[PDB]
Amino acid sequence: GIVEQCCTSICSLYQLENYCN
Amino acid sequence: GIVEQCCTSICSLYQLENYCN
Amino acid sequence: GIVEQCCTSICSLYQLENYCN
Amino acid sequence: GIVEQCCTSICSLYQLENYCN
Amino acid sequence: GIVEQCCTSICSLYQLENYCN
Amino acid sequence: GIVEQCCTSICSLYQLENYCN
Amino acid sequence: FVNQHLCXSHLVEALYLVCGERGFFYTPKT
Amino acid sequence: FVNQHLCXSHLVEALYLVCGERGFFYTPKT
Amino acid sequence: FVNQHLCXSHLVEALYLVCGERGFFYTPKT
Amino acid sequence: FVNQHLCXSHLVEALYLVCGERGFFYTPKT
Amino acid sequence: FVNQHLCXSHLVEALYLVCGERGFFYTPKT
Amino acid sequence: FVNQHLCXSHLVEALYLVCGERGFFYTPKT
Ligand SMILES: [Cl-]
Ligand SMILES: [Cl-]
Ligand SMILES: [Zn+2]
Ligand SMILES: [Zn+2]
Repeated sequence: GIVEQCCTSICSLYQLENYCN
Repeated sequence: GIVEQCCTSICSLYQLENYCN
Repeated sequence: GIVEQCCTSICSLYQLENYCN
Repeated sequence: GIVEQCCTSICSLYQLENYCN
Repeated sequence: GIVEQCCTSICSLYQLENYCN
Repeated sequence: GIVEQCCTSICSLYQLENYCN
Repeated sequence: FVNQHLCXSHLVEALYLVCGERGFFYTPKT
Repeated sequence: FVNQHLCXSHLVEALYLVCGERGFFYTPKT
Repeated sequence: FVNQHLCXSHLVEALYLVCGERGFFYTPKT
Repeated sequence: FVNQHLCXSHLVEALYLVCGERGFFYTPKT
Repeated sequence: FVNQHLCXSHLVEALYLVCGERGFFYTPKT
Repeated sequence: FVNQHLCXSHLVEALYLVCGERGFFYTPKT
């Protein structure tokens, strides 16, 4: 759940790269 | 009132086309 | 049109104000 | 790719729908 | 504090020009 | 300037970081 | 299609995409 | 080379900040 | 002349409004 | 002109339009 | 790096910038 | 052919996500 992870919580450049290809 | 309609409520692609020309 | 007037040359905030209501 | 199909010519909302899930 | 000024309050075109160079 | 350095070629997040504070 | 409250800037860019060629009118009476 | 289309996105955004509560009508071609 | 890059920003935005809760995968090159 | 709380991304794009040529500085001290 | 709740349109444009060439997948399960 | 202007919009957006709380100064011409 990226929404719960990055929009319902805080997201560093790294917790954001996980959702890349 | 598009604001009341699309921002204060939900707006499907159709309730959005009404505001077109 | 405004597309031709502002997408070829840069309009200003004052120029853009003509297109309001 | 979609970059070549939509950044050269304008895709429509219907054309863009093919790329969904 | 522009955040406190323009996001935590209202900002007219003028209270916004102050933050220009 | 950055306009010349990033609007002609694609800068990276690492390149863009030089321009921060 | 998206199911969420579309507001200000987002609302306008969305009208832009749907109407495309037709164009649109934006009047925030609320 | 769909420049004009990308540009329209930025115009309406700008029109939106500039007109405010007065609103506007977007009509690409006359 | 980094056009393609600027265009990708507008596509994903559009893909986002169009796909909604269905989501999507963005893959520039095949 | 717009009358609303301008925040994050919107706040920056707005400074961009007003200042235009002059440029601007963004420092979120809150 | 930014420290704030990134949502909808902003969230997508951000994934776009980080992943860049790699690309990304967006699936709002919430 | 106002490319550079459209590009500046995307840069500041990017600068905004990248700098975060550190902020930045945007100065087009040296
Ligand atoms: Cl663009
Ligand atoms: Cl927002
Ligand atoms: Zn937003
Ligand atoms: Zn753009």
